[PDB]
Amino acid sequence: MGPGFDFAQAIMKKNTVIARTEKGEFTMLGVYDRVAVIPTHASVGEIIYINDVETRVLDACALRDLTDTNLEITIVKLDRNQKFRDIRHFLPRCEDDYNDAVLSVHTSKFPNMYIPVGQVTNYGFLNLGGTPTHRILMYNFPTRAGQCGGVVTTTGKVIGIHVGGNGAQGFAAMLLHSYFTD
Repeated sequence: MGPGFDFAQAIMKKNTVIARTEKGEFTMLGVYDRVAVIPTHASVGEIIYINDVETRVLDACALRDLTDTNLEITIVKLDRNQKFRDIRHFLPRCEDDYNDAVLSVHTSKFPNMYIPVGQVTNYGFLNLGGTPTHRILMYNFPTRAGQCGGVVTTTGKVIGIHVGGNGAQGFAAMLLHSYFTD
């Protein structure tokens, strides 16, 4: 509808796949080469389905901060025959608050879904499903099951992936440039 949705669509159309684990279908953001991210509660194993094709997992790393606190981001390297467009230059370098973000989801349940979520707070600590979690972004939208893995963008920036909600608010794990240096 406007330039926020423009940037979100440009990321969805080239940098997402549908990931299926034994815990469900997730929006999965591809970052560069064969490297993608997904919520850690997806419980990635040795094999994953990528757009319904059986795919070997070459590496999976559940990130934690240097306090040994959950970040709810798993970095996955896929045995895929095709690279993702490199989008690492759209990742923030530091923790921050944002205005006027969009949450974008693409699954079998919710194809081509875009939600203007508005202002994003650097929330910090969250007890997420009973797990102490850091680097949480919060937005005041009543987000639902089906949305986990959804991408949170502003114009020019890819800032997080949706990891939960409480019925009134939604919560994303931050993406930082420093997670994807090689």
